[PDB]
Amino acid sequence: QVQLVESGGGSLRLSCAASGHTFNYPIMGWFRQAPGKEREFVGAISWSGGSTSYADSVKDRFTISRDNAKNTVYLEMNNLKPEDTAVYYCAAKGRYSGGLYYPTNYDYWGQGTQVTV
Amino acid sequence: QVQLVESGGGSLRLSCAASGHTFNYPIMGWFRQAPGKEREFVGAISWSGGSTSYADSVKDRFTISRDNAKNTVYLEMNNLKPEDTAVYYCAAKGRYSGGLYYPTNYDYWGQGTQVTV
Amino acid sequence: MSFVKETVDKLLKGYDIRLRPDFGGPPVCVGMNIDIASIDMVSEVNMDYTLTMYFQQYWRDKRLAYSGIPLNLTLDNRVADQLWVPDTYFLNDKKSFVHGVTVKNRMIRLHPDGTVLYGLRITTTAACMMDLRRYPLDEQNCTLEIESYGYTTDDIEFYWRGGDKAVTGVERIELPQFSIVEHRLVSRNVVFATGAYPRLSLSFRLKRNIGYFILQTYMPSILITILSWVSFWINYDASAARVALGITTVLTMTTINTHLRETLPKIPYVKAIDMYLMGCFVFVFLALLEYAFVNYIFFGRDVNAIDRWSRIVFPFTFSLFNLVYWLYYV
Amino acid sequence: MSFVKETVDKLLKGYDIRLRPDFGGPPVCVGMNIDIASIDMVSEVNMDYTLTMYFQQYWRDKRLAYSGIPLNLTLDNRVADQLWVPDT
Ligand SMILES: *[C@@H]1O[C@H](CO)[C@@H](O[C@@H]2O[C@H](CO)[C@@H](O[C@@H]3O[C@H](CO[C@H]4O[C@H](CO[C@H]5O[C@H](CO)[C@@H](O)[C@H](O)[C@@H]5O)[C@@H](O)[C@H](O[C@H]5O[C@H](CO)[C@@H](O)[C@H](O)[C@@H]5O)[C@@H]4O)[C@@H](O)[C@H](O[C@H]4O[C@H](CO)[C@@H](O)[C@H](O)[C@@H]4O)[C@@H]3O)[C@H](O)[C@H]2NC(C)=O)[C@H](O)[C@H]1NC(C)=O
Ligand SMILES: *[C@@H]1O[C@H](CO)[C@@H](O[C@@H]2O[C@H](CO)[C@@H](O[C@@H]3O[C@H](CO)[C@@H](O)[C@H](O)[C@@H]3O)[C@H](O)[C@H]2NC(C)=O)[C@H](O)[C@H]1NC(C)=O
Ligand SMILES: *[C@@H]1O[C@H](CO)[C@@H](O[C@@H]2O[C@H](CO)[C@@H](O)[C@H](O)[C@H]2NC(C)=O)[C@H](O)[C@H]1NC(C)=O
Ligand SMILES: CCCCCCCCCC
Ligand SMILES: CCCCCC
Ligand SMILES: CCCCCC
Repeated sequence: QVQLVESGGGSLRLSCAASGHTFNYPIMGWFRQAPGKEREFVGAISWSGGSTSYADSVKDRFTISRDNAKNTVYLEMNNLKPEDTAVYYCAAKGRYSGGLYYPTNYDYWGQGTQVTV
Repeated sequence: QVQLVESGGGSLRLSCAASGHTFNYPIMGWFRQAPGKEREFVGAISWSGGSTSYADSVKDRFTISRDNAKNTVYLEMNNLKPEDTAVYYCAAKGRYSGGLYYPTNYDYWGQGTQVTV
Repeated sequence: MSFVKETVDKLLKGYDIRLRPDFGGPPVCVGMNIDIASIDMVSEVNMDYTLTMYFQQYWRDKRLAYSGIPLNLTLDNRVADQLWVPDTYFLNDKKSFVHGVTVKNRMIRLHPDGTVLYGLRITTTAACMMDLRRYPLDEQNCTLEIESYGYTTDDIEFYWRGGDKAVTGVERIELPQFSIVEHRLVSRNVVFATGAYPRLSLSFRLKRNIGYFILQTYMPSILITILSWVSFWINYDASAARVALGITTVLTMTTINTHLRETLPKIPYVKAIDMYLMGCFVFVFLALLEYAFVNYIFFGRDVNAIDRWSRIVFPFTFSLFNLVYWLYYV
Repeated sequence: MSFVKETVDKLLKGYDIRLRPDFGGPPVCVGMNIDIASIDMVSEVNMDYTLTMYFQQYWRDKRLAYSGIPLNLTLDNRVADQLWVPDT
């Protein structure tokens, strides 16, 4: 298993720290859930740190980095809009789970932080 | 990307110097465009030297060579005839681009040097 | 059930398989979509990479159009052979196949509007020529080239379905010695004597991991050279000690170089690691020659000036060599 | 389209694959040309090299001659199954 903990929450940097069998769940994805709306896929990052994938809405605004030396994923935000107010979640995905944009494929979730702007 | 610059416009030596990602664009070809006439292939040189190809019109008269000391390709134009007057260009061609004799297959073109004699 | 059967048989009937859709009309338009599964071992010896993917071709055929039967049919193995499909092929592949177990990993789905979707599961070994001149500090560019074999641009056009989202699954790749920095999708019309053929290129940029080489190549050579410098501080009359030290450092350098080129890929031309190793070898050889000069001049034929000069010049020269090497190759 | 298919099927009729073009006549001229793609490997141990190429052959067969369709019939791989080819 893996235990994920999100922290943080206009230069905002969220941090999702993972502990446990992190190798078995390499891909890590950030989601956001505004009030009323369902979870939406914000971004995804691989194991080696390359080949990041962002959503169409926030492709250039946000940037996701990684450093396996401490098992933490950083989600930076440069310019924030008032539709971005939401609860930001972090999740882990298996190596043969499936697509990135669907929260069901992700196994272990985090409690999720809150951001308002 | 790659940038090509011509210089050196009896025996006339024309040196085309390439700067940039030369490996991704191994083959270099020479083209001539006389005023009012279409661009025409004359010769081509591969990456590792040798394997020179020439057009029928300039066979046994022009001999292309490369030393790659400073990534330079030398046309070494000899037996100059009055019909051999045109704007000479050097162009780069990828590993998988197609035939040598077609300008469309060449990615990057140099500024071009004028010879009138 | 029987209604679907007889309708599919009727769809087969009157169908010419040697003729593409709209033979005299405008060219067919085929959208490609790749879902990468993994990039297996990448060989410097063979200059190729093995890639597994789900390859999908999407096009429209008015001949295979039916009204009624709202569900989209799915031909599997037998009647699928009785439909026209594009003659797409990978230009630079060296060996490839469609997976067979348990059944042929192929799928054909026809929508009621005449649209055809053709999916395959393909493993393919593709040629990737590498510039191993800055090895192991090199950055490589591999490509997969997709092209029609017999039809020119006037008969078939290719494109990336979904634009830049056509290729997916890049993040799934977990090569051990390489990291994918970027990937690109390109569409061109390569011109042959026959005419302009379509072409698609899926390019990856790979950056090698360097800590392995820092651990097992650069550090031992530096330590051996530093050990070789100990002769200058050892007393000059300790002939057996200094000679044994120098010659054994030379032996260790040769051992390192030989076993290193044995364990590494063949790569039968010059690299950067070879220049670094040869520089270290020349340094230890020069140290032994320096002791030879000392022994001949003094004690043969208040520390001596030759060793006093060696102690300051050898580390300084080695530092300049490292500076030049790292600046040139980084 | 339908005319093209009918002409192709008419060409397919009246064709014995076992017989070369001009069986009783002089030899058939089979032009050839190659387009090299790469030489992958050159082994001194095995004394061989690997060569990838496009092999193009040109010949003539009056049995498959047609008319009334002024264009190049660029058929599919399948078409070959019915036509005689050189035993190169
Ligand atoms: C080697 O490494 C691999 C690396 O992945 C590792 O794999 C994981 O192994 C663990 C077990 O150790 C797997 O966890 C189990 O998964 C079960 C299936 O989960 C899916 O389906 C859930 C719904 O039930 C399914 O099955 C029923 C019939 O049984 C069927 O009717 C349903 O339709 C359905 O098919 C589903 O809930 C689950 O999660 C999704 O949905 C929930 C909804 O709440 C959501 O919270 C999740 O985020 C997610 O979207 C998933 O889709 C699962 O049933 C099982 O559950 C155990 O615990 C629950 C309580 O937590 C108990 O109720 C239940 O009885 C079980 O005890 C458990 O979670 C995990 O899926 C593997 N991961 C992958 C990617 O395969 C191996 O274990 C390693 N092994 C070794 C030897 O080293
Ligand atoms: C046969 O299969 C095709 C798909 O291969 C079906 O059509 C496709 O259906 C999907 C799902 O509805 C369409 O995708 C999206 O649907 C949502 C619905 O809310 C819409 O919001 C999106 O904009 C999008 O349209 C897809 O567009 C559609 N088109 C294609 C490619 O065929 C088809 O319905 C199936 N037929 C039956 C009845 O089985
Ligand atoms: C069918 O193919 C033939 C053979 O390539 C084409 O004819 C040749 O066309 C080229 C290009 O113009 C010329 O350089 C050759 O001299 C032609 N030779 C012969 C024998 O025809 C022909 O044009 C093609 N058909 C169509 C409709 O283009
Ligand atoms: C090159 C390693 C040899 C170090 C000798 C240092 C001697 C210090 C004397 C004070
Ligand atoms: C090949 C490098 C030689 C360095 C001499 C000090
Ligand atoms: C890269 C470190 C070199 C040190 C030489 C004294």
